[PDB]
Amino acid sequence: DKPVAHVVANPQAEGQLQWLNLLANGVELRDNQLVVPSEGLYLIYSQVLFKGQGCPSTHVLLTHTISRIAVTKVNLLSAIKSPCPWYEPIYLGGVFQLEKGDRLSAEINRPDYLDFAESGQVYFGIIAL
Amino acid sequence: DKPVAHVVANPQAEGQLQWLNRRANALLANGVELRDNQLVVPSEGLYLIYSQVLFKGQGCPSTHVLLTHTISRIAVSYQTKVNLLSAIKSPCQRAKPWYEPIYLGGVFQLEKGDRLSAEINRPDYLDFAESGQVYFGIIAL
Amino acid sequence: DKPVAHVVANPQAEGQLQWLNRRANALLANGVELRDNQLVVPSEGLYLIYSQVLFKGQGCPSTHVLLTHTISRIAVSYQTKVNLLSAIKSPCQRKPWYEPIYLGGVFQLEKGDRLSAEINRPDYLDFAESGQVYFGIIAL
Amino acid sequence: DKPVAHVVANPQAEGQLQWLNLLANGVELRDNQLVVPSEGLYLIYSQVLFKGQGCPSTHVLLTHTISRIAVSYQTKVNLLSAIKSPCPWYEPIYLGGVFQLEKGDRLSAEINRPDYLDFAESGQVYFGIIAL
Ligand SMILES: Cc1cc2occ(CN(C)CCN(C)Cc3cn(-c4cccc(C(F)(F)F)c4)c4ccccc34)c(=O)c2cc1C
Ligand SMILES: Cc1cc2occ(CN(C)CCN(C)Cc3cn(-c4cccc(C(F)(F)F)c4)c4ccccc34)c(=O)c2cc1C
Repeated sequence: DKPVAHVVANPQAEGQLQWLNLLANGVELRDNQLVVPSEGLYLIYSQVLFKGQGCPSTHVLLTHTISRIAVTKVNLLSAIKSPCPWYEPIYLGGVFQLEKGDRLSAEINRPDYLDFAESGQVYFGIIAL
Repeated sequence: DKPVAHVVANPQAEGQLQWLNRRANALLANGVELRDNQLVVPSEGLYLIYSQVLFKGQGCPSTHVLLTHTISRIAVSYQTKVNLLSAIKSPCQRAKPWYEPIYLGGVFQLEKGDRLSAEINRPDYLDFAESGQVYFGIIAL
Repeated sequence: DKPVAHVVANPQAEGQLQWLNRRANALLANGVELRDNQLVVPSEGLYLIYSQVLFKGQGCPSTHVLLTHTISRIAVSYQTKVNLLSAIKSPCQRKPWYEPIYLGGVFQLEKGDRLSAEINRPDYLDFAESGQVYFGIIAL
Repeated sequence: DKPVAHVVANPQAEGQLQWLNLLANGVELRDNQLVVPSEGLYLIYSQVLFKGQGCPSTHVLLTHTISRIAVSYQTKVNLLSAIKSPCPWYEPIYLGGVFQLEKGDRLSAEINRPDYLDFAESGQVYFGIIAL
C-alpha cells in the first residue's frame, strides 16, 4: 500500500515531454507532474532517450532535470550531455524526503530530439520506501 | 527505519568535491552520518550505493584529459581503502563545451561504521553550476 | 544479449559443493563459462550475483556448529581471492533443523573474473530435492 | 514489450495458496500457474510469509517451491526450493533465479502448509516473473 508510480512519455505529443497515465496507492498525475500522497522517503527516477542525425553547426546541449515543487521549487536531479547518427540516454535517480502533496516534474530542453524508437524507454517514476 | 542518505556537492567549495547534507533535498536519515566528507554506515546490512558526477570542460586542449570517479569503502576492522565502484572517461578525442556525466551504482554488504567515499580526480571539471548534478547516496535494503 | 548463468549443486558429489550447468534448468548463456567450479565472466560489466544454499542437520550435538556461505571474486590482474558476499549462521542454540543461506548483491566485474560460491560444511548441504542450492549472475 | 507478472496470494482462500489476478505483455494466470508467452530468459521470484503461535509437539516443516511445467516436453521439475524449521514465530521463504523457458511453459509456486500462511501484511505473499 506504499505509493508507487511509473509514467511513460506520450510519443504523439507536440513539442513537449508529456507523461501518460502505473499510478498506485495515492500517487496522481496532474499538470504533467507526479503528486505525492504522503510524507516520506521516495526513490525518484527517470530516463529520457535522445537521438539525432549527424552533427550540425549550432552546438547541441541536451538537459534533463527532475524538480520538486513543495506546495518553493528546486532541482532534485539534473544531467547534461553534449552529443557532438547519435544516441544518448540521460538517467536520473536518488532518494528524497518528500511532503504530502508535493509535485514532481521531469523535464527536458529539447523535445524534438526525443527518441521514441523503443516504446516505454522514456519514463519517470517514484517508489515510496 | 532504513538507513538512507543522499548528499550533494558544495558549489562554494572550489577545487574540491565536498558533500553536503545541510541543503534542501539532501538527506541523512536513520543513522547515516556524514563526517570528514564520507558517509558513515550506522549498522551492518545490504546497501544500494549510487552516485552521479557531472563533468564539464570548454574545448579539448589535449587528447589526454582523463576523468575518474570512484566510490570506496573503509572498514573499521580492515583500514584499507577498497574500491567498490569506479569509472574512467576520456572526454577529448581531439572551442565548445563538452559534458560527461559519470554514474556509479551497485549493491554491497556493508558493516557498522564503514566509511564510504565518493571521489573524482578533476574537481576543476566538476560542474555544480546548477543543483542536482553531483550527488552520492545509499539505501539500506 | 546479456551474460547470465544459474548453476546448481551436484547431488552426486558427496563432501563437496560442485556446481553444474548440464542439468535441466541450469543455465550458461551469452559467454559465461563454468570452469574449475567457478563462473567465468565473459565481459566487463555490472552484474547482479546471487546464491542460495540449504543446510540441513539432524539434531544439535553441539552449540558450536557454524555454517558459512560466501561468494568471492578472483580477478586476472589481482589473483587475490576477495569476498563479495558472506553470511554465517549458528543453527544450534542448545529433530531436523534447516537453514537456508541467501546471498545477493550487484558488483562491477571484469572480463575473466572468476566467481566462487563456497560453504564450510558440505556434510550439512541439503541437495536431496532439486532447486535447493544454486548460484547465478545476471549482467545488467 | 517484455513479459512480466507479479501475482499476490488470496487472503480468503481455503487450505490453499491461490494467486490473484501486474500480468502484462502476454503472461497469463491459468490453473494457479503463470504461463509464459514466449521463449526466453526469465527472472523468476517469489516470497511466502509463514507465522505460528508457540511451538507444538509435532515438528513443523515449512516448504516452498517453484516448478516448471514444460508443456510440450511433457516433464515437470523443481526450479527453486527451500525449507524452514521454525521450531509467536515468523518465517519468510524467498526464491529466485534466472531460467530459460519455452513458449507455453507453466510455472507454479507452491507450499506445504497453507494454514501457516501469514496475511498480516497484505502485499507480501507474491510470485512473479520478468523476461530479460
Ligand atoms: C545515480 C545513478 C547511478 C547509476 O549507476 C549505474 C547505472 C548502470 N545500470 C544500473 C544499468 C543501466 N541503466 C540505465 C539502469 C539504471 C540504474 N538506475 C539506478 C541505479 C542505482 C540507483 C538509482 C537511484 F534511483 F536509486 F538513485 C538508479 C536507474 C534509474 C533510472 C533509469 C535507469 C537506471 C545507471 O544507469 C545509474 C543511473 C543513475 C541515475
Ligand atoms: C537467491 C536469493 C538471494 C538473496 O540474497 C539477498 C537477500 C536479502 N535481501 C535482498 C533482503 C530483502 N529481501 C528478502 C528481498 C529479496 C531479494 N531477492 C532477490 C535478490 C537477488 C536475486 C534474486 C533473483 F531473483 F534474481 F534470484 C532475488 C528476492 C526475490 C524474491 C523475494 C524477495 C527477494 C535475499 O533475500 C535473497 C533472496 C534470494 C531468493
